[PDB]
Amino acid sequence: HHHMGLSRVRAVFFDLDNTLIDTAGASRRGMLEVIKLLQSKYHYKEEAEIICDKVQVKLSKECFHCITDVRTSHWEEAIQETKGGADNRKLAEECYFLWKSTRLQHMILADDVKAMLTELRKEVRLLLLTNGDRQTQREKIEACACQSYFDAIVIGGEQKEEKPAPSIFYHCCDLLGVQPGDCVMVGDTLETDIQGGLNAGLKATVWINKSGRVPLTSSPMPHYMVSSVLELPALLQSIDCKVSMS
Ligand SMILES: [Cl-]
Ligand code: NA
Repeated sequence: HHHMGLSRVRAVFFDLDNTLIDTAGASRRGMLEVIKLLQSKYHYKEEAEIICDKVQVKLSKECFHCITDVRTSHWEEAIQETKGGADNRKLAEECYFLWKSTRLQHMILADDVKAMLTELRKEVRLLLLTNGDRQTQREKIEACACQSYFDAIVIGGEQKEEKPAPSIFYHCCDLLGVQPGDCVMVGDTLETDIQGGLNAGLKATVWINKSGRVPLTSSPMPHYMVSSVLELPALLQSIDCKVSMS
């Protein structure tokens, strides 16, 4: 009956945010543009940063479920908490849409990532697996124009559950006509991407960790850790050489 053999990767699932695009940095540039607006146009002082930081936290505390309203309100609340006064929706909308336009303008696929994705697609299925609200993620995808690189795109806000729930990963596999055991997840977040891949029994999880710092407490343990998605082909190539029982 049984024998040694190889088992090639058939599909790679990629995060979008902070994996393929610099969401973190694009977002800092947005906040810098809002600070510039508030300081020059509205003569804010160090309050400008306080407000932006407040909104960063508020953003980070959103729950998975009308995003423009929600996000404009973050701004409204943050301005009111800092500056007092009645609600200022027009200033909040100015800030919000400036943060939003700026960050989207700065979301781009690097040329070397384009070339890597193009090359990889010859050999494996590529799927974009991205958590977040449908509108927001779609706007990101359109801004960095990455749709043409992927066999499929799955957005968590369009599904019953998102990462790390294993169901979304099984949906990805079904879309591609592959098994979880054939798929590699690549992403920069332990609690969603990595745990999610572990939950779903994926062939491997690859943690993108630019800094290289590892946590000190219990956490999901990825199979691999790399600085950049550009290190992925070698890993895949090496996975494709691993011997296991038939
Ligand atoms: Cl976001
Ligand atoms: Na991410």
